[PDB]
Amino acid sequence: TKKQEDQQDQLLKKVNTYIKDNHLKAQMTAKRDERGVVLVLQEAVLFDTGEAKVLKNAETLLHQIAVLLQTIPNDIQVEGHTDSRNISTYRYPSNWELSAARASGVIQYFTSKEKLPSKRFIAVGYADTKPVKDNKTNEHMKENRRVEIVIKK
Amino acid sequence: PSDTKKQEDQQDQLLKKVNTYIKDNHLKAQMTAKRDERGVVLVLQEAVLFDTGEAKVLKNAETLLHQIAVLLQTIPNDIQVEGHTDSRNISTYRYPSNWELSAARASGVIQYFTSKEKLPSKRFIAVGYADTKPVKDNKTNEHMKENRRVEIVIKK
Repeated sequence: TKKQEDQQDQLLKKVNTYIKDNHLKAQMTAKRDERGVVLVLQEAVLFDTGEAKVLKNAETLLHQIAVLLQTIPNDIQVEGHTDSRNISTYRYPSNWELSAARASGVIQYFTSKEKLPSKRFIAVGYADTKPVKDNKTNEHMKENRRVEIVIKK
Repeated sequence: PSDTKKQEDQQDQLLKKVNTYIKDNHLKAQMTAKRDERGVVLVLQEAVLFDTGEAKVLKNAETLLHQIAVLLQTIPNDIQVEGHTDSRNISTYRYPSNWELSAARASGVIQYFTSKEKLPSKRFIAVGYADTKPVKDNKTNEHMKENRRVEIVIKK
């Protein structure tokens, strides 16, 4: 356990150096928690509101993330999170479906376009069950709309 | 030493209760149960829940899902619903890939549980595995059929 704090710090340092070197600080942030090292991407850099298709302009960002993931062996868990708003549609009848569609759409890009191996990935949808703070203000809901790319321990 | 055995014995009792529930309610043709390192797992082949390539829960399945919700109501565990496909690459306009179909199927089950059966949202996690976790492999049509499934994981 004492040596796995060192390797988690090494990885977080490597990810933060990659973000610096590639000038990605406005598009993503990285952190460390019990899951491992986590890249957080706000909804606006990947999708339109209430949609789960990866925007053409997000492809460069996901490519740069793929380049990083290609150099490490860890399994990758992509989590989708929504705010608590009801923006239901025919394609996404609830936040469960929307959050799971966003996670799986990111993974579809990583595996089908960037050719990272499917076996490294798990798609996870949390709907609105894991807010950053809450959904009591517009700013709090906006930060709840995110994808988290978890570089698993 | 007795702690490993204690936890494993408790998991044995949980699986026994689930199997007895399946038996007593005459559900053997629709679902099976097993356990592994994740916990105790209910397995539902896709045809008891969905039509082919779709993630809309069938009206037929509402009775089965209600009986499962009654079971889930009696235990406190977190519930992880996993969607699985076989390895055959099919797309569609709404589900461009097995990743999206598998996650939409897990999501659709949870949405039924939380909207229609009123189980609390915070108990659930939706998981999509595409074809990465076969029951055994994809070497035969019958193995591919059993791979198209939803697993409801009663987490440890």
